[PDB]
Amino acid sequence: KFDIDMLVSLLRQENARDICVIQVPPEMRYTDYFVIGSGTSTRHLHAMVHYLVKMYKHLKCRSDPYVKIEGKDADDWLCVDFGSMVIHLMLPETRETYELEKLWTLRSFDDQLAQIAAETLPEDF
Amino acid sequence: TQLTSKLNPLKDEPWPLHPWEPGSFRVGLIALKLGMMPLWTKDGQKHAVTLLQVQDCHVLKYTPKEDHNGKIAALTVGGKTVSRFYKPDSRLEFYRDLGLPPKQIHKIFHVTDNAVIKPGTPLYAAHFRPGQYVDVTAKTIGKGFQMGNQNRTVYGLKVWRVNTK
Amino acid sequence: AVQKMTRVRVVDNSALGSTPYHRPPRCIHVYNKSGVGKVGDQILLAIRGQKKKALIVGHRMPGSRMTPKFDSNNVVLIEDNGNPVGTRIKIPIPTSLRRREGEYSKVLAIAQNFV
Amino acid sequence: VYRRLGLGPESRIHLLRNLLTGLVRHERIEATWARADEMRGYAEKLIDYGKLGDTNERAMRMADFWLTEKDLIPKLFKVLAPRFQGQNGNYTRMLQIPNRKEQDRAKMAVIEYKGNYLPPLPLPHRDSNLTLLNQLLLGLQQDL
RNA sequence: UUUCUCCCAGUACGAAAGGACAAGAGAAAUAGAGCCACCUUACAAAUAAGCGCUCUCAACUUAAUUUAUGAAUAAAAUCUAAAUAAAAUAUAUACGUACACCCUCUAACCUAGAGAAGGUUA
Repeated sequence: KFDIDMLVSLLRQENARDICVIQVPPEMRYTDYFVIGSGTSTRHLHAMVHYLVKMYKHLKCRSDPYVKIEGKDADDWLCVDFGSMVIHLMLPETRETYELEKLWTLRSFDDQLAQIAAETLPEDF
Repeated sequence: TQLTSKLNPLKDEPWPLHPWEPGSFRVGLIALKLGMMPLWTKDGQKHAVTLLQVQDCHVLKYTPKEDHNGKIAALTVGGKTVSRFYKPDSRLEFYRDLGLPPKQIHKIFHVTDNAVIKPGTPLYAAHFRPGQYVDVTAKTIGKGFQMGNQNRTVYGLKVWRVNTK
Repeated sequence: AVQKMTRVRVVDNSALGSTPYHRPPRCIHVYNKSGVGKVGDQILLAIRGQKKKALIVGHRMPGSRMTPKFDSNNVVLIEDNGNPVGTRIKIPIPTSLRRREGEYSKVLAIAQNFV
Repeated sequence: VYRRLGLGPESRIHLLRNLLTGLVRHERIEATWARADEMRGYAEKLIDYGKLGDTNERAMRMADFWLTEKDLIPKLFKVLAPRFQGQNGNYTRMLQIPNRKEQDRAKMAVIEYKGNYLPPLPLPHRDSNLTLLNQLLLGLQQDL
């Protein structure tokens, strides 16, 4: 079957520079595992994204349906939603800017959360 | 007494039974619309379902294929027995011969020769089974001058459960 | 919810959304076959005199049973490339967006708060 | 489920209020058939309030509002309510009267309070069992 | 009823680039016909509505066209205002649905209705 260990090994085979995997406790109603991946260039991002999906389809998953690929249009962020894991693939420099790992590793202590600001919306008169 | 007399069709000289073959058409039933309620599946989904009760469904008159329509024969079935006090003698006379109390509605069902059933045979909700899709046709609610009261048919309705009692 | 006009609260850290402005951020178009925009439906929001696509994450319209009704309309900005304009989302975001048809993984990844 | 009478819904209540008060005082009132049927339901429900008891605050408020003349309030709790303690319903009797010859030919009916001291109305009587048809049915009953 | 996505399948095909079909599934959209378990607005009545929910179609018969056989016309010719055999759109009614009953009517009641009619009646 297609599981966490197989995909990361496949990611290593295609030479993923940086992979982040965050488990989710049962209380939080989201995917059990959240995965973030780095890739040198958009061409590498396209290649690795295709490889995982092709392996996923080949590696059983018959009960599960085919998985659509999200973000292929973007050259810096591609994300594929599998049954038990979600892999978010981006460039190395793009990785630090978004800091997805901080969001999940620090559930409420992520620095970027504070960066959000508020506004006021008065009427003309 | 009349209902009990007609309870046993197989013990009242039943007409010959024929085997099934492709292209056979079974008779339909007349039921009363009790109401609607939600129904749940093992998948956790909630499905609104409508309740239909079959009341005093009996075969009344058989029409031969040639004498009714060259394409296929038809069978008349009526349910929902009604009072005899405020009806013309002609209607009572026909039902007296059949040995059954008068029914509210007479409807005609196209049935193949192999599926023909002797008149007076009691029909029960068990004819249909859960998992079978069925077609229900009924007169729409009348709204008065503004309408309605027109026969319409709904197709492709699945059966979820049947209450035998 | 968010529709033609329907001044919405921009729940994002995007520069245009984050910066205060005298006119509220309204919507100009709903990216659906129907004209009604609900949670998970792309919209053409307006911010700081600019037109930016936004993703609806909450609405005040009565919803189906077993779901929480939001008291405010919340949206998330999305770039043309499909990546979210903002890097974080402050308001709790329903997790049903994952199962909703479309590309929602990027926004969910950016949404730390899930209800 | 409600007839439209008077110049407004409040007028209907006032018209119903006046009709109810008049019935209590006299116990037999003649009016249009449509109006009589409308007021029949209220009259029966009021007797239930009377049966509830005088000390009931809601009944006192209801009795005071519906009955403009306050001398009737003792009567309801001491005449009307005691009389029908045994009965569980059907306190009011409504019957059809020939239409009014007032050039409008409105449908006329008489509504009366049962158990009253007024002269008995000419109620219809069913056929006697001595009739030929009834005797034949009696023979069938005896045989069975 | 119509659209879109998926599947088929990165397959068939193609040197590569690129990239299908048909069949199946899921989403919606609108039109039509309905419905009130829920939600919402009302009647601050037991009801009516959507902003709520469900269901929705088959082609006997062909035309442009493309072949086969075959004389006139000595052919290993010719689709034929030659005799002839086929294949091949949309139309539509072969195919359905619905209707079929033959009439008691003091009165009462009705989701039936302008009146009348219609339905109900232990």
